[PDB]
Order: sequence, then structure tokens, then C-alpha cells
Amino acid sequence: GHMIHKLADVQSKNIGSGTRIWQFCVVLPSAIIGENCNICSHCFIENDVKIGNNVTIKCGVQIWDGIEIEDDVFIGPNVTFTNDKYPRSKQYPKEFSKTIIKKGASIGANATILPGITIGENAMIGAGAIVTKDVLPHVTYYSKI
Amino acid sequence: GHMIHKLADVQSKNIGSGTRIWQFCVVLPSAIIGENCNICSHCFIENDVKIGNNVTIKCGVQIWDGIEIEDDVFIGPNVTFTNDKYPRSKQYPKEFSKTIIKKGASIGANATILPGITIGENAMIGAGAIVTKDVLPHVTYYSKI
Amino acid sequence: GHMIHKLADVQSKNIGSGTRIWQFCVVLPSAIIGENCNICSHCFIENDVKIGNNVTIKCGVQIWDGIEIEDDVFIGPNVTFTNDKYPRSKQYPKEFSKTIIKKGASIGANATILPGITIGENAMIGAGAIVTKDVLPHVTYYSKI
Ligand SMILES: CC(C)(COP(=O)(O)OP(=O)(O)OC[C@H]1O[C@@H](n2cnc3c(N)ncnc32)[C@H](O)[C@@H]1OP(=O)(O)O)[C@@H](O)C(=O)NCCC(=O)NCCSO
Ligand SMILES: CC(C)(COP(=O)(O)OP(=O)(O)OC[C@H]1O[C@@H](n2cnc3c(N)ncnc32)[C@H](O)[C@@H]1OP(=O)(O)O)[C@@H](O)C(=O)NCCC(=O)NCCSO
Ligand SMILES: CC(C)(COP(=O)(O)OP(=O)(O)OC[C@H]1O[C@@H](n2cnc3c(N)ncnc32)[C@H](O)[C@@H]1OP(=O)(O)O)[C@@H](O)C(=O)NCCC(=O)NCCSO
Ligand SMILES: Cc1cn([C@H]2C[C@H](O)[C@@H](COP(=O)(O)OP(=O)(O)O[C@H]3O[C@H](C)[C@H](O)[C@H](N)[C@H]3O)O2)c(=O)[nH]c1=O
Ligand SMILES: Cc1cn([C@H]2C[C@H](O)[C@@H](COP(=O)(O)OP(=O)(O)O[C@H]3O[C@H](C)[C@H](O)[C@H](N)[C@H]3O)O2)c(=O)[nH]c1=O
Ligand SMILES: Cc1cn([C@H]2C[C@H](O)[C@@H](COP(=O)(O)OP(=O)(O)O[C@H]3O[C@H](C)[C@H](O)[C@H](N)[C@H]3O)O2)c(=O)[nH]c1=O
Ligand code: NA
Repeated sequence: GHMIHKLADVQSKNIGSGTRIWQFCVVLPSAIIGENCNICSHCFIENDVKIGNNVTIKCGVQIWDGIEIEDDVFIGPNVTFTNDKYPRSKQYPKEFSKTIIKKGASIGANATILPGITIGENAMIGAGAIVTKDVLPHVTYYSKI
Repeated sequence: GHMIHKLADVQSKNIGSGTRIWQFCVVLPSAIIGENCNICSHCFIENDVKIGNNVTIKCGVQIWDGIEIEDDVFIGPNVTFTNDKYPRSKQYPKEFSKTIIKKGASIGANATILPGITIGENAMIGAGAIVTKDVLPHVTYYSKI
Repeated sequence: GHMIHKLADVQSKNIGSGTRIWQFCVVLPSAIIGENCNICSHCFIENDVKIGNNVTIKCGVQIWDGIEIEDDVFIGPNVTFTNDKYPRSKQYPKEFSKTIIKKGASIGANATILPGITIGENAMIGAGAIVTKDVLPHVTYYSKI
């Protein structure tokens, strides 16, 4: 079985064994979430979303349509994803940009990921980074101060 | 009519037709929100706040006292506004700084807007930018890495 | 007495007189919170956490295990703390890194604080800063654009 907090709104049935979804989360019906994930408080997870096994999503994260998270990924608190490069209110793209966070990668707290980004297997993104280009597998990337 | 989610705390009656306010939002009594807005999950909207028509506010945004959003604005997820330049706990300003986001402007995800800022009509703020100065109409501004 | 909003999940009994905890907050049982604090909507406060008196925590803040906030601190909205320098999903540190925010300090909106950080008494952190090193008492630090 899986644990959905009474104070979460989880509409998806596609949730693996051992997954925990905490207070004040929203998960829309088509989201797929694997086994032994931890979806911490105050997250939003849209429809066209795939999340693998053993994924940690810390508080305050939104996973939009077009985002895939592979197995063993860590997403730090308040990490921000995007799916529209030139957003204008009520101008809906024909297709959302796809982001994929590959197996074992980690995204530091409060990082911002631009649309269409690939972060490679076991990469490490520094806290507060802005990721405007793909990050190669096993690379440590941060936005220098 | 307008749609207020049962899991939102909306205290304002000043909400235009076609507006949607989603889960875990707080809207205080004096907030004014126009028609056909989308206030996504996990937002906070204070009292001395004016929001126009056709405004998109993505998840995780707080709109403080002193902030005005004009029509057709897009506010990306986790965009942060401010109204106190030198904040000290329990030292309440006599007047909050005013921010105005002008018609059709778009603010990228996880941008930070300092107090007293004007963002001009149809401007585009890059994801993760820090906006310390006014942005002219139709200008694309981002914080270079 | 103290004020816990009906839409908060506060599990701690260790809350001082005059403290307000607002909608959609989570506070875990061992958290200690002093007198006359304001914990604004959408915050998360873990177990191994000490918060002093007269502390303002604006919306969207998570205070992790290992974080201490002293008296009279201001924490701006969406300020992000961290306690694990090299996070990997399901790889739990033997010890979390400790952060201490010293008396009267202020952290600007949407700042990111790396693990193990001391911010000195009455320091001022700019909105959107990334704090990778200790900040001396009374110093104004921001990440230049
Ligand atoms: C990026 C990193 C992994 C790198 O650590 P590291 O490789 O040991 O780098 P380092 O040796 O500490 O620092 C090297 C330099 O980069 C800077 N730096 C490190 N992290 C940075 C960041 N996130 N942004 C900007 N600069 C950074 C340091 O200030 C240092 O600068 P100087 O050489 O000028 O002193 C780490 O700092 C980090 O950001 N970790 C993520 C923490 C996090 O978000 N955890 C998840 C939340 S808690 O579970
Ligand atoms: C700012 C921008 C509109 C600009 O796109 P653009 O004008 O096509 O710029 P670009 O040609 O992609 O990039 C030009 C340079 O600026 C950099 N850049 C682009 N966006 C940046 C940002 N947000 N912060 C820092 N640098 C940025 C690129 O890395 C590139 O650098 P090099 O020239 O060194 O390669 C876009 O990158 C962006 O930030 N969009 C907002 C996305 C968003 O937040 N959407 C809302 C959430 S989803 O609805
Ligand atoms: C850091 C500061 C306290 C400094 O204000 P200040 O010392 O008067 O600096 P300033 O004179 O305005 O600006 C000096 C320079 O630093 C830059 N700057 C100021 N704040 C900055 C920030 N947060 N990040 C990057 N640059 C910043 C300015 O752009 C200016 O650059 P130029 O000299 O190139 O013009 C203020 O800008 C700030 O960040 N305040 C926090 C606001 C906040 O988060 N409030 C809490 C939420 S509302 O309660
Ligand atoms: C009890 C409870 C937990 N949670 C979430 C947030 C807690 O931080 C988290 C605890 O679960 P866990 O021990 O499996 O922690 P993880 O979420 O796996 O994160 C910890 O371990 C990582 C390796 C990193 O070091 C990270 N910084 C840590 O927080 O679960 C809620 O959101 N609400 C709750 O009520
Ligand atoms: C069903 C539901 C929706 N919502 C919010 C968040 C969803 O992303 C949003 C969907 O409404 P919508 O289709 O009108 O989307 P918008 O909010 O208008 O944003 C989309 O379109 C923009 C032009 C940009 O491309 C943006 N990146 C997109 O997300 O509504 C909730 O918060 N909770 C919910 O339960
Ligand atoms: C009524 C209500 C208030 N609150 C929180 C958020 C409101 O901003 C806050 C109001 O309490 P307060 O007047 O004691 O304000 P503070 O939280 O102390 O912050 C204000 O004063 C500071 C010195 C800075 O200038 C800051 N920018 C201001 O917002 O309480 C909720 O989260 N939900 C609510 O329903
Ligand atoms: Na943020």
C-alpha cells in the first residue's frame, strides 16, 4: 500500500507501494508515481507527469505537464520547473516543453530549471542555480556568485 | 460565477466572473480580483491588492499589501514579491512600498521582485531573475549567470 | 495563549504565548517556537528545530531539522534552508548540518541558505541571495547581478 495524507488532494490511482504523499499536496489524475517515493508537503503534480521509484520531492515543488523524473532522483525544496519558454497569460502552447531529470540526479534547493532541459544521470545541481542548458551526467553545476 | 476550491480560504467577495482559485490558497477580505483569472494552488493574496482580468498566477505566489497586477499578466510559479526594503521583525513600515506589474507583462518562475518596482507593459522577466530596478515596457530582462 | 489556524497541522505543544500559526502550516512534534512569533501560511517546521521570541516567518518557508532561529529574526517569504550538502535520495546523513540565524538578523525573500551556515546578529541578506558562506554580524550581503 501507499500513504496519502488526509490533508492532501490526490486524484491519481497510479501510485506505487511505499510512496508517501504529505499534507497540502495536489496530484492530478494522470500523474504516475513509482514505489517508495516521498512527496513532501505543499507540492503540486500535474497530469502529463511520470515519477520513477525511490524519488524524494522536498516541500514546495510543482511538477508540470511535460516533466519526467527518473528513479532515485532527489528534488530539493522549492525547486521550480517550467514548460513554457515565452509565457503569456491565456496563450496555451500547442505542446509543452519536456524536461527529464535522469536516474540518481539531485537538484539543490530553490534551483530554477528552464524548459526543455535534460539533467543527466547522477548530476548535482547547486542550491539556487538557474539551469538554462542541459547538464551532463555526473556533473556538478551551480550559478557562480 | 467564479470557482473557489473547497480547500481554499477565500475571504474576499471582490472576485470577477470566470476566475478560478485553487487548493490551499488564502485570499484576505479586501483583495480585488478581476474576471477569468487563474489563481493556482498554494497562493497567498493579502488585503491591499488589486489584480486585473485574465491574470494567471501559477502555484506558490504571495501577493502582498501594496502590489497591483494589471490585466493579462502572467506570474510564473514561486515568483516572490516584496514590500519592505529593510525588513526587521515587528518593525512595521508606516507605508508599504508599491509594486505594479503592468498589462500583459510576464514574470518567469522563481523570479524575485524587490520593493517599489514597476514592470512595464508586455515585459518578460527571465526565470530566477532578481529585479532590483524597474523594467521598461516590452523589455526582456534576466540575471545573467 | 497562542493561535493555531484550524487549517494548520500543528503537532508541537512547545509554542509560546502570542504566537500565530496560519493556514496550511505543518509543525512536527519536537519543534520549539517562542512567544509572539508569526508563522505565515504554507510553512513547514520539522522536529529538531528551535525558534526564539518575536520571530517573523513569512509564507512558504521550510525550517528543517538542524536549523535554529534566534530572537527577533525576520525570515522573508520563500526563503529556503538546507541541511545536506550532497543530497542523494534515500542516503540519510548520520548528522544533519546545523544552520543558526542569530538574534535580529533578517533574510530577504527567496534567499537560499546552504548547509552549516551562521548568519550573524542583525545581518541583512538581500532578496534572492545565495548564502554559501557565513555572514558576519550587522553585514548586508547580496548576490550581485
Ligand atoms: C554545489 C555543491 C554540491 C558544491 O559543494 P562543493 O563542490 O563542495 O563546492 P564547494 O567546494 O563547497 O564550493 C566551491 C565554490 O563554489 C561556491 N558554491 C558552492 N555551492 C554553490 C551554489 N549552490 N551556488 C553558488 N556557488 C556555490 C562556493 O562559494 C565556493 O566558492 P569559492 O571557491 O569562491 O570559495 C553545494 O554547495 C550545494 O549547493 N549543495 C546542495 C545543497 C542542497 O540544496 N541540499 C538539498 C536541500 S537539503 O537536503
Ligand atoms: C529569458 C527568456 C525569455 C529568454 O529566452 P531567449 O531570449 O530565447 O534567450 P535565449 O536566446 O534562450 O538565451 C540567451 C542567453 O541568455 C541566457 N538565459 C536565458 N534565460 C535566462 C535566465 N532566465 N536566466 C539567466 N540566463 C538566461 C541563456 O543561457 C543564453 O546564454 P548564452 O548566450 O551564454 O548561451 C527565457 O529563457 C526564460 O527565462 N523564460 C521564462 C520561462 C518561465 O519561467 N516560464 C514560466 C513558467 S512555465 O509557464
Ligand atoms: C540588499 C538590500 C537591503 C540593500 O538595499 P541598499 O543597501 O539600499 O542597496 P541599494 O543601494 O538599493 O543597491 C545597491 C546596489 O546593489 C544592488 N542590489 C540591491 N539589492 C540587491 C539584491 N537583493 N540582489 C542583488 N543586487 C542588489 C542594486 O541593484 C544596486 O546596484 P547598482 O549600485 O549597480 O545600482 C535590499 O535591496 C534588499 O534586498 N532588501 C530585502 C527586501 C526583502 O526581501 N524584504 C522582505 C520581504 S518584504 O517584507
Ligand atoms: C512527518 C511528515 C514528513 N513530511 C516530509 C518532510 C520531512 O522532511 C520528510 C521526512 O521524511 P524522510 O526522513 O524520508 O526525509 P526525506 O524527505 O527523504 O529527506 C531527508 O533526507 C534527504 C537525504 C536529505 O538529507 C533531506 N534534506 C532530508 O530532509 O517527510 C511531511 O511533509 N509532513 C509530515 O508530516
Ligand atoms: C485542476 C487544477 C488546476 N490547478 C491550476 C494549476 C494548473 O497548472 C492550472 C491549469 O489551468 P490552465 O490550463 O488554465 O493553465 P494556466 O495556469 O493558465 O498555465 C498554463 O498555461 C500557461 C500559458 C503556461 O504555459 C503555464 N506553464 C501553463 O501551466 O490550474 C490547480 O492548482 N489545481 C487543480 O486541481
Ligand atoms: C490574516 C492572515 C495573516 N497571515 C500572515 C501573512 C500576513 O502577511 C501576515 C500579517 O501579519 P503581520 O501584520 O504581523 O505581518 P508580518 O508577518 O509581521 O509582516 C509584515 O511586517 C514586516 C515588518 C514586513 O514589512 C512584511 N513584509 C510584512 O508583511 O500574517 C496569514 O498567513 N494568513 C492570514 O489569514
Ligand atoms: Na523560491
